[PDB]
Amino acid sequence: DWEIPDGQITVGQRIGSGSFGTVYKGKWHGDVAVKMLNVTAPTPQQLQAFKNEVGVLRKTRHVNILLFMGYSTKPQLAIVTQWCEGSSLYHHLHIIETKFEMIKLIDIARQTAQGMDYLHAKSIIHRDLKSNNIFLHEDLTVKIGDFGLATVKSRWSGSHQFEQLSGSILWMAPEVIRMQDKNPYSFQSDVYAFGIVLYELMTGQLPYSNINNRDQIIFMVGRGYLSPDLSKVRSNCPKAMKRLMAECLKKKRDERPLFPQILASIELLARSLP
Amino acid sequence: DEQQRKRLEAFLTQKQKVGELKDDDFEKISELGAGNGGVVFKVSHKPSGLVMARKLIHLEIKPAIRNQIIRELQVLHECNSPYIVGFYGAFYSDGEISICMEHMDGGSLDQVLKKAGRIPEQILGKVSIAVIKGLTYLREKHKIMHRDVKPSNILVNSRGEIKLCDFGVSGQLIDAMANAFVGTRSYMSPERLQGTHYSVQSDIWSMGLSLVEMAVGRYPIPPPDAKELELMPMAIFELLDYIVNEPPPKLPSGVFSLEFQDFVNKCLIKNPAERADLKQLMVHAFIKRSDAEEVDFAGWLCSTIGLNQPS
Ligand SMILES: Nc1ncnc2c1ncn2[C@@H]1O[C@H](COP(=O)(O)OP(=O)(O)NP(=O)(O)O)[C@@H](O)[C@H]1O
Ligand SMILES: Nc1ncnc2c1ncn2[C@@H]1O[C@H](COP(=O)(O)OP(=O)(O)NP(=O)(O)O)[C@@H](O)[C@H]1O
Ligand SMILES: Cn1cnc2c(F)c(Nc3ccc(Br)cc3F)c(C(=O)NOCCO)cc21
Ligand SMILES: [Mg+2]
Ligand SMILES: [Mg+2]
Repeated sequence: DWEIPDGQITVGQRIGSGSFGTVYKGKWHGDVAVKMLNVTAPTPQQLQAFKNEVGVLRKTRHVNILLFMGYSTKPQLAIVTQWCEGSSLYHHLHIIETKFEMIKLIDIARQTAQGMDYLHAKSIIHRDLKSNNIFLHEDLTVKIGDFGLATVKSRWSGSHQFEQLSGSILWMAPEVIRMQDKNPYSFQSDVYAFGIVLYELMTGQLPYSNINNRDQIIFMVGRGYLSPDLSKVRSNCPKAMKRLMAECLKKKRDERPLFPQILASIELLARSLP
Repeated sequence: DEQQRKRLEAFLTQKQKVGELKDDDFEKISELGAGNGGVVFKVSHKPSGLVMARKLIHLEIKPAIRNQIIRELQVLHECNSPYIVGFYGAFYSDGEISICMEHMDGGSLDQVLKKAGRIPEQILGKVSIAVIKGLTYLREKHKIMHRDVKPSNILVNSRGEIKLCDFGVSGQLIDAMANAFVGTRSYMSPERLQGTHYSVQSDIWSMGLSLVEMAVGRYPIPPPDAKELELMPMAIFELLDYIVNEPPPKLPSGVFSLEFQDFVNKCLIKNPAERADLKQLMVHAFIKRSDAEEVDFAGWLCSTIGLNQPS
């Protein structure tokens, strides 16, 4: 029973909202992040699946994984996770425009696969891997947040969890987009998102830079008509790397590699470089 | 006409009384609504006593882009029409863009539709007039196009006005918006879902889809069942696929005039070129007729909301 009474958490400044919550900077034996979930009144059938998932998320511990600290159902349902200093990868690439050396770019990619490889090893599907959910603790180590939590991301009817699909669309694999092929979320759907993140690191751009229509992306990526333009990969990027990015982005999920092989590829080209 | 020229000139009057727009000059009264991109408040501008609406968009974009957005939004000081929501000023502070616009005390027709269940064709007739006039003012006088017609962006007040707002005037904000989370339903015409905006025609599709949705009280994709109609959860990707690969929706058999049923059918033609343009709709039977009718729109609205009759 990993719950938390109301009076324990000192909720503070509202930080922002995402695809399934709003985050506040809280206090709880130190700074935490309090994300007030969107599904306000949950089902006793939903609530027991959410508790069950918290159990799996509490037993996760990795240097590249934001610690999950538990939850609280008191005023409203909420999630308490480690607070991170400094900016997300999204901010660094797309807002601050931080000028990392290409050697550090590859290292950001290495630690991220490193962390994903652990979640998959503990049979956890992220469902929301994007640079917004990757922080850089002390401008050094990579830390992946907002993993798992399928049960509170896809609101229920009473005993039926059906992903109505939410999240930012740029990292969604096509089969995820379509939401038809049974359970759409899978290891390879994360690998696909990971690929989009590579595209971020190698180009300093978000994908589909010339498309400015949300539903146009959803339809074309989901229909296999739209694909990130790999031309945009900057000139000083390893060939061995660009080929790795393209393996993760395969339109058919079964052709995508798994993270054991992926992490392998990055370390190989990490060594043999300077 | 005369009452419009009075009202338009009266706005510019109250607009000069507002100077620089600083965040400390506003006191928050009530919330008006929220979407998946912004939140809007009814607020009072202390220096000038006016009451405006203040939309707050929170974007995480680089400051270079954000400053061009604010700069581009200032074209809104040129939109002066009785069919375009009034604009008081845009600025940036506390990590959010603010657009300050005139307060429309009736709300958007999306709210009004929920309070009304359905909207009577006689009303929708007058609504179509305003939307057509509004897209027109945007296409001629400014050569910009709405790109987001839907019931949420048609605003209405107790003086019987019907104004468009939230139209794509800022090129950089269009780009910035395209990293949004997925919505639940689209008003995007089928060409835009495969290609790009085909001038004013693709605004017109959305107008038609909005007319159907409001005429029947229900998102019309997929079209109602056989017995849900006599009673007078789809995936977002499938809706987009339905809009491209399926026949467009249409009004019910006998409930609406034939002139109205044809009007929306001319709006929902899947080919943007075979579809009707502004000059075509402007002289359609249903518009010719709905213009002649002396419908009391202001009172129908106040009734529908539960406010007492005005004037
Ligand atoms: N644990 C955390 N510590 C510090 N800041 C955080 C934390 N989690 C999220 N944030 C920040 O809080 C804001 C909202 O986060 P969030 O609700 O996760 O939105 P999102 O990550 O962009 N999309 P998603 O995570 O899929 O819902 C953003 O500015 C994040 O960078
Ligand atoms: N100037 C205004 N006066 C009165 N009500 C307004 C005004 N502007 C917006 N609103 C209302 O408040 C809400 C503002 O939401 P808005 O940011 O336009 O999102 P939306 O159009 O409802 N849906 P979306 O486009 O998906 O974000 C809407 O429901 C409107 O009905
Ligand atoms: C994509 N794009 C390009 N130019 C834009 C613009 F000028 C907008 N505003 C806007 C316009 C006219 C008025 Br009269 C009042 C407004 F407030 C909006 C907007 O508000 N979209 O709503 C999203 C949910 O917040 C979006 C734009
Ligand atoms: Mg996050
Ligand atoms: Mg709107």
